[PDB]
Amino acid sequence: TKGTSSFGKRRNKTHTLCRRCGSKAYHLQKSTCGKCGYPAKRKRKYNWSAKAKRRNTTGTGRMRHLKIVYRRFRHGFREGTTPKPK
Amino acid sequence: AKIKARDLRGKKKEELLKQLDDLKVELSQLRVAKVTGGAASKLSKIRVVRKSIARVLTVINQTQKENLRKFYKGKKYKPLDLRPKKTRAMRRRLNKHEESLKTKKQQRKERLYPLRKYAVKA
Amino acid sequence: MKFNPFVTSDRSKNRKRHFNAPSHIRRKIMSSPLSKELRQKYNVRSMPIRKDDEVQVVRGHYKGQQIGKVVQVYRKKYVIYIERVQREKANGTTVHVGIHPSKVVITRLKLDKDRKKILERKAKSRQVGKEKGK
Amino acid sequence: SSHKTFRIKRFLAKKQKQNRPIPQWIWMKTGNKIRYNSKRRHWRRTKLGL
Amino acid sequence: APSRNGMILKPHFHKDWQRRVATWFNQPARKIRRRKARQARARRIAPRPAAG
Amino acid sequence: NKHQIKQAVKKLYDIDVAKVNTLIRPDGEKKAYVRLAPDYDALDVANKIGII
RNA sequence: CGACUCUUAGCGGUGGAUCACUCGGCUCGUGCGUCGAUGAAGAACGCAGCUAGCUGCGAGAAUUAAUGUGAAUUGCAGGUUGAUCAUCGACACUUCGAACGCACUUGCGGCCCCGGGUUCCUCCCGGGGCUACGCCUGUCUGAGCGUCGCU
RNA sequence: UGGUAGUAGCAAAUAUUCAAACGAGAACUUUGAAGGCCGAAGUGGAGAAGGGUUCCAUGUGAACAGCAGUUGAACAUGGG
RNA sequence: GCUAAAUACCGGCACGAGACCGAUAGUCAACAAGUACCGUAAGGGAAAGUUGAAAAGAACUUUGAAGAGAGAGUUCAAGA
RNA sequence: CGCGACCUCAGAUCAGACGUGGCGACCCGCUGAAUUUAAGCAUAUUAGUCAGCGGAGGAAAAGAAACUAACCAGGAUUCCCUCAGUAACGGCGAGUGAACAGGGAAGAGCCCAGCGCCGAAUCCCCGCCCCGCGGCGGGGCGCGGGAAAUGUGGCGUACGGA
Ligand SMILES: [Mg+2]
Ligand SMILES: [Mg+2]
Ligand SMILES: [Mg+2]
Ligand SMILES: [Mg+2]
Ligand SMILES: [Mg+2]
Ligand SMILES: [Mg+2]
Ligand SMILES: [Mg+2]
Ligand SMILES: [Mg+2]
Ligand SMILES: [Mg+2]
Ligand SMILES: [Mg+2]
Ligand SMILES: [Mg+2]
Ligand SMILES: [Mg+2]
Ligand SMILES: [Mg+2]
Ligand SMILES: [Mg+2]
Ligand SMILES: [Mg+2]
Ligand SMILES: [Mg+2]
Ligand SMILES: [Mg+2]
Ligand SMILES: [Mg+2]
Ligand SMILES: [Mg+2]
Ligand SMILES: [Mg+2]
Ligand SMILES: [Mg+2]
Ligand SMILES: [Mg+2]
Ligand SMILES: [Mg+2]
Ligand SMILES: [Mg+2]
Ligand SMILES: [Mg+2]
Ligand SMILES: [Mg+2]
Ligand SMILES: [Mg+2]
Ligand SMILES: [Mg+2]
Ligand SMILES: [Mg+2]
Ligand SMILES: [Mg+2]
Ligand SMILES: [Mg+2]
Ligand SMILES: [Mg+2]
Ligand SMILES: [Mg+2]
Ligand SMILES: [Mg+2]
Ligand SMILES: [Mg+2]
Ligand SMILES: [Mg+2]
Ligand SMILES: [Mg+2]
Ligand SMILES: [Mg+2]
Ligand SMILES: [Mg+2]
Ligand SMILES: [Mg+2]
Ligand SMILES: [Mg+2]
Ligand SMILES: [Zn+2]
Repeated sequence: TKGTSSFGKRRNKTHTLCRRCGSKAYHLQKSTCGKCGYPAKRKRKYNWSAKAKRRNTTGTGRMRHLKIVYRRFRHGFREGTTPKPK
Repeated sequence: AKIKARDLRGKKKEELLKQLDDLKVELSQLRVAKVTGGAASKLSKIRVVRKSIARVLTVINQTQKENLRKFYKGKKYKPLDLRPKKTRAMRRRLNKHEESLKTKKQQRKERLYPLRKYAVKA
Repeated sequence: MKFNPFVTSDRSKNRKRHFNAPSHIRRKIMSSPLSKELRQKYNVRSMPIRKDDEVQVVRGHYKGQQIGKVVQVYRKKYVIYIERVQREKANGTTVHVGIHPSKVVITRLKLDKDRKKILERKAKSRQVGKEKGK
Repeated sequence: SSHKTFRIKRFLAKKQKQNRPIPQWIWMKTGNKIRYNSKRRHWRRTKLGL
Repeated sequence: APSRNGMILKPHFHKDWQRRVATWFNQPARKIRRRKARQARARRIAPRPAAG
Repeated sequence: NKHQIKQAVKKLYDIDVAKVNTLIRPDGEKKAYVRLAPDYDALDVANKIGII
């Protein structure tokens, strides 16, 4: 009964979706995330999995504010000035 | 017709508000027409009304914030949103006045021994 | 040969910049040469194609001396449609055949306030260039 | 489960709205290579995770 | 397995030397950069000797 | 909220609201049933706001 | 003759090998070399007339304002005193997330000020602004059979 | 991509028959009749976990439901 | 206790080039790719480019319910 | 008993600020193996390397001798060639392995504590007025508040200084 019959008792999930990383790895009993460590203030990151690091980096997602900062840099972060009107 | 922002800035706040609500009413009834199922004229006009609403809100916000910073132009402590939003490192950087401050020791050192302009014959 | 190190000579990059150019660059790229009368009048060799210009066809199956007005400028396909350069479909409906602006000669310009100032600027630039030559 | 949480129900809502087929007018575009929606999900083949 | 006759060698390649190797493919570029900085310095101090 | 829906309907259409029952559809949007006061008639309100 | 099997050729079925194309990679080099509590990276959810993915965007939601340019976008409808694109310095930018009123079900609060009730008389509803830890300077409130001076 | 090979097999839990209807086509859908089974610790009626639109109606029969299907927990439209 | 310069750069922005690779090659990824998909999780992780100059994407007739054929027509070419 | 100071420690949704986290190719500090080699293997080797943790910058670190030399002496730090696969370390086995001088790139020097001398001659904050303010500063008025004598500022630091 080690195999197929044992597989019939899968009816209570262990992990749920994390509210920080978005992956389904937030352990309920441990109350911690196995993908990014949500309760820990520092993002889980190890150098022995380069692929895992690359899957979620600075350039992976939207870069909602950073890409705006990139195009502001080429003008030197101007503030308070507008082009002359017609 | 085609509402544009050039003639909206001169309008006062209450008139802009009493135009914005009418735009909201027209957008709502256009949405009702879309759900019921009508001609493509209302469907096309939905985008126009939404952009007109966006442009009116933009003008209202620009005038409001311009008046706010005009009010806080001369004061020493100004609200954070009105403060210049540059990079965090640049804000934490010392200002030109502080970085230009020079102690009396190096002031008199430069006084007594300035960098001269010299040349040597071949 | 080109000497500016900030201008590409790579085939792949040039093709990418051509097939992904924005519409305001598509307008400048899709420019047609002016007629001999037009160039000797306005001193301009070529101009961007517009919606309401009378043009001919120089190369292709529809080439000839007949004059037709453009009806629309389909800049997405690098194509313009002419007044009577068209063919029938299977069902009998007539649809225009795309013609590249490179094989189109402008006969009469639909000059406007902006069109006139563009021509004057181009004429001025080429006149000062010729004067600088000698 | 009939006792769905708000976040899970919202997640299922998005997946259901994503599961609809591609409209028939899109594949008439010029720069189009989408012959069909390849990311369709069926409740008997893929269990969506969770 | 040494051959019949020859030197005994002790190469220092037993570490992971490939991970830390410096290549001089930027040598002419660095020469030009030094030259441009040197000329820029020379024109900055207009009457002063270039060598300092 | 149900109170917000009741107040919004009252201000937008000048009709008294008896009660509100709200559910969230499987598509994500919230469907709200607005039971009006006995004086008003839903048929008249519907045909004067557009839906018919 | 016939049927079947074997060898070759023609043609017809797979199957995409070779060849030619390449808006893609790899490498070298150059200049620059900037994230974040004024809320980063990331994640979630939404936004198109017809829209799934991608891309873009954030309730102003395939974008607003301004500037440059100057007659389009386009798969189908619809409507020069500036359509579309590019630039982008003004405005705005939902929910989690170092995430910050407590925990993470999105529940339960507290304080102050407004609008509905009242006509401040207390509830109740809606709206607006604060309530995370550590830590520097100053301010206030303090405590000590700590050191004191006077009665 | 071949020989195997149109082969192995499509044999756990008694069982189907008749007439009509739609339909181009029926051993398989629907109706009616008959004969049966589960036999109230059920092949019944309702929950929790789990799944997430599989629930309902119409249309299609391209692909799947190891035969076929006028049927579907299939596909497309709209609801709930 | 402070201090530029010459020095390092496989992260990032914008660039130029190649005695390199040419879709089983080259980054895993030339395409809706760290996507689909599997594992509870850490993680693992693909296949997949070529109509035509222009869709001009085959009007119309004929058998069949249709898949799909026989004519006809577009194209220099449907032996695209 | 009380009042008023000083000192140590609290509470503040007190006024004004700062740190939190991310990328992490390059850099700084710490921790840190086993594969492998030695034809086995324990010292060694792999190796101050991988893995792990912390902290930044546009570069970082280092840096102006408690130096190198023993010559007729040089003179901050850093990087290239060379010294050199050398001195040297090593079950003296496998193997490991610098530095000085020399030629270049660059080249820039300095500041406190202490000893002292000047009425704390110093500095911070809040109120008001003027000027420009999208790197909140300059001038003036406050018997305004505070820090500081348990030491601020000027002269001044090994090359002498007063
Ligand atoms: Mg468990
Ligand atoms: Mg870490
Ligand atoms: Mg001093
Ligand atoms: Mg040039
Ligand atoms: Mg031998
Ligand atoms: Mg020199
Ligand atoms: Mg930085
Ligand atoms: Mg949508
Ligand atoms: Mg605009
Ligand atoms: Mg404009
Ligand atoms: Mg609970
Ligand atoms: Mg058989
Ligand atoms: Mg069976
Ligand atoms: Mg039941
Ligand atoms: Mg059903
Ligand atoms: Mg079957
Ligand atoms: Mg230092
Ligand atoms: Mg070259
Ligand atoms: Mg391929
Ligand atoms: Mg091939
Ligand atoms: Mg490949
Ligand atoms: Mg292939
Ligand atoms: Mg092919
Ligand atoms: Mg091929
Ligand atoms: Mg041929
Ligand atoms: Mg061919
Ligand atoms: Mg405070
Ligand atoms: Mg940090
Ligand atoms: Mg060994
Ligand atoms: Mg061995
Ligand atoms: Mg051994
Ligand atoms: Mg050792
Ligand atoms: Mg060691
Ligand atoms: Mg060590
Ligand atoms: Mg490491
Ligand atoms: Mg430093
Ligand atoms: Mg010294
Ligand atoms: Mg030295
Ligand atoms: Mg060693
Ligand atoms: Mg030396
Ligand atoms: Mg002193
Ligand atoms: Zn997580």
